[PDB]
Amino acid sequence: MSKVKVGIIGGSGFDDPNLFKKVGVRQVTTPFGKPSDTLVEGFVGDVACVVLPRHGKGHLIPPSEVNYRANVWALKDLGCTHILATNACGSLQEDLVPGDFVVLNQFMDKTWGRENTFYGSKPDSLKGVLHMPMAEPFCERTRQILIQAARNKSINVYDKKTMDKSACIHPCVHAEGSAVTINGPRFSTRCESFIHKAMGLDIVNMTLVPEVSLAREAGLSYASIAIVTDFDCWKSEEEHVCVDMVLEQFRKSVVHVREILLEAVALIGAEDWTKTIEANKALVMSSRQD
Amino acid sequence: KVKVGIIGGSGFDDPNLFKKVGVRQVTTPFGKPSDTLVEGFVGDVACVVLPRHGKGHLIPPSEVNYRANVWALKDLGCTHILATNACGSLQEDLVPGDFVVLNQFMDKTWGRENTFYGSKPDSLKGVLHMPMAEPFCERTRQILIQAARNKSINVYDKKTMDKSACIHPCVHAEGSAVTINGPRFSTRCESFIHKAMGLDIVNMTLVPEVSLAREAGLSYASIAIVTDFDCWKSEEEHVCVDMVLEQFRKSVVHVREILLEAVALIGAEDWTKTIEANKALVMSSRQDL
Amino acid sequence: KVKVGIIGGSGFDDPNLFKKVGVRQVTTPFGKPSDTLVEGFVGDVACVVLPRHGKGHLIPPSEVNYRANVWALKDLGCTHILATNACGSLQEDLVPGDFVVLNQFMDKTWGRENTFYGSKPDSLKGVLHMPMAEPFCERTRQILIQAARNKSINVYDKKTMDKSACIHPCVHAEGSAVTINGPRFSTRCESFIHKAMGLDIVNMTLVPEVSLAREAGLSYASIAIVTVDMVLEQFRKSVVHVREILLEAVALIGAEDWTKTIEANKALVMSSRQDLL
Ligand SMILES: Nc1ncnc2[nH]cnc12
Ligand SMILES: Nc1ncnc2[nH]cnc12
Repeated sequence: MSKVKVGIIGGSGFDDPNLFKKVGVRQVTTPFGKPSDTLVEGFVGDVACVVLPRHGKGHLIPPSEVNYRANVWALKDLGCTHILATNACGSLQEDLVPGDFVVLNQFMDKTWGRENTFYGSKPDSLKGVLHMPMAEPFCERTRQILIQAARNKSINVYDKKTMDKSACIHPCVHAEGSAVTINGPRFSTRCESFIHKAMGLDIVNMTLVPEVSLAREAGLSYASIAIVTDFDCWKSEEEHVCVDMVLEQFRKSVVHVREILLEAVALIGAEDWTKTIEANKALVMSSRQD
Repeated sequence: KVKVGIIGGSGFDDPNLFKKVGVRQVTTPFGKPSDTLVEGFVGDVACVVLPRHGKGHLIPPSEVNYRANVWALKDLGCTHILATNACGSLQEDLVPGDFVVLNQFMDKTWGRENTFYGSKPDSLKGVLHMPMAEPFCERTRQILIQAARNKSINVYDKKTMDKSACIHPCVHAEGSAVTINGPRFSTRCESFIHKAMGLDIVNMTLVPEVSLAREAGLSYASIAIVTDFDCWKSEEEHVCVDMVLEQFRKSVVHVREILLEAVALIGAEDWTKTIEANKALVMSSRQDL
Repeated sequence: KVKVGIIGGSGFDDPNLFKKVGVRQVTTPFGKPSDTLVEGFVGDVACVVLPRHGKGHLIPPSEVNYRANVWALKDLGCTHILATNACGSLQEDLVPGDFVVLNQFMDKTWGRENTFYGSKPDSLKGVLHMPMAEPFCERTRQILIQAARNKSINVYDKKTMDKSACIHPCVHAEGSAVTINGPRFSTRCESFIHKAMGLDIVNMTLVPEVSLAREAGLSYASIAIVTVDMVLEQFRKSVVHVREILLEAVALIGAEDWTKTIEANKALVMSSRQDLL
């Protein structure tokens, strides 16, 4: 007890997943404030796991007002070594269809006003200046776990660099992808959606950043599964994103999301992470510029 | 019945549109509006006028209380908001003296309060995710364009008309705006990049005003006033405040004409269904419910 | 005459540019500066030094009080600010050990106090919309470039020289920076997009320092340093070159008359006051 342990952050359409029988419910505080909700601990098989809804169980907290620092820190505090996160998103690409999933490997950040670092010279932060490399922002091993889990659960995986497009059979998990994270709470204009598309981005979401950055700052291995619920608004009027559209597609996909997450947890449990964890901690220390 | 709010930007902080009924100070749950409001009538149509920046222009674009301004107009019972925004052209065919009835934007503002809803005490309870694919009221945009036609001002529609048929000064029937935070103008580097993205104009005051109007269930449309070519051309043509004001002055008369004709045209129609649909859109965007 | 302020970024957290003469710990209407300002002379030219990040580099780019730093310099009587910035390259021709006298930027910062003027209780009353088409002081840029030449450092200008003249290490005579908020570095995706926009370098501290300098009626120019043990040593060498360039630059500034330019800097601030219409 207790390394390794998997934190799971649930977004839209995934506010109150019943992933396992609750063992403990933790009301915690962090040096950066309260988490979105109480943290629920238990087991998937023999693997310690902790579940946390990003927006509160009642989804009363908008993406821009989520205390990403407290959520990640609380997970760290409870002994998590990994975080798996879900993120509802819209597709900016023809090959990414509602019902698909994307194991993101890249992002472009257009958020603001969100506390995005544990470190600084304000009293509300830890002392120091952390300049973390983010060139490939996710934990690669954990990404591959998510993909291998999809395969273990007989869900199609599409890998651009190894398969031709005819092998892109829906619904499928895309083995790579880039996300633009917008601040919200409004969805994009068509003008924004076309610009994002022209930039080469795969999907658009509101919740990926700064969660992914803070996980790394926290010395944790993080990976996102993005649930494609819509085509944003670059296609026809009938295909223009709204809350109803996002929710309806998510409820159709939740079963697969649950399956991937539970299998991913087991697979993380079947491996040693001593060196990777050590390298996570080390990357943090080497990143100190103070 | 219909009641039209008019929000006035740079070069239009004393619109003097009609002859005043009275001046009125209001309070909102989101703070004080930019100034008192002038209430009156255009013909038989109730109209309310609010300068965005205060009558002395002491409030910069990034510090304008757009929530309070928009909520104040809702609270006076406005069904529509017509806005003006001074802007720079990033394109050859949009020249100073022209107007643009915007249909799209790209948002580069930050630090502004851009929603009425949240989980903080200074906001309404709820998580509201408005669709914004086509962010204006289309009926109201078309009324602004018709108003221009009716006041014998040239209308240019790049969808039905060739570039050689562009006669200035003209109202462009569509256009997209990048809204920057201010208060500084753009670098040449920034202007070239916005231009490369395919944006038509640059301004500082469209967003979040347009988004809040939709959140408030109001029909909103903007007329952009081209006062300069930003800074993508030669040095003599690089935007500064004096250039902005000098051109805005020359264009104001046309701006006034369109707005007043627009107010009349809105009042001549029934908006019962549109208003219901406006209200329903808000309700359907509540994810917390 | 003139007085040259120097804002030292990474590598210049605690410089020894001249014999310390005066020490000034000030308080501005916009808060405290990053650290004490150090007074002195380069030859006959009055000079002031201030480390952007503070002596311990405790202060992250996004929490630097740029307003206080610039205002403090203005208050001490500075007419010029020369600034250094450590940066990453986005283009093949810009390599570690190179330098760039910037002439352009694209701003991606947010959350920073970026203007002296506004309606908030602690801003200067007024609305200021400064032109920023060419946001540096051009005479001052050319002084930096000349300073590089006077210290025998290669100068490369892609607009007037063949690629063959790009001999490293070199001062690139023009260049554009994207200024990101930090403190994290860019993802590959972000860098790809910035590069595709045509940006030359990426940094975290240029904006709003350059904007504020202009609002203050000061002449500002920036010398960027393009940046394991061989990288550290290279950066140590870069700092030595920049130190030399700035010293020569202060001398070169003091040798010229700046009456009209200073006047015109001041007139640009007044003509940008929209509230004074
Ligand atoms: N199109 C979209 N943009 C942003 N966040 C989203 N979440 C789901 N769909 C989205
Ligand atoms: N070029 C410009 N940029 C931003 N706001 C403006 N308002 C008028 N011209 C402008």
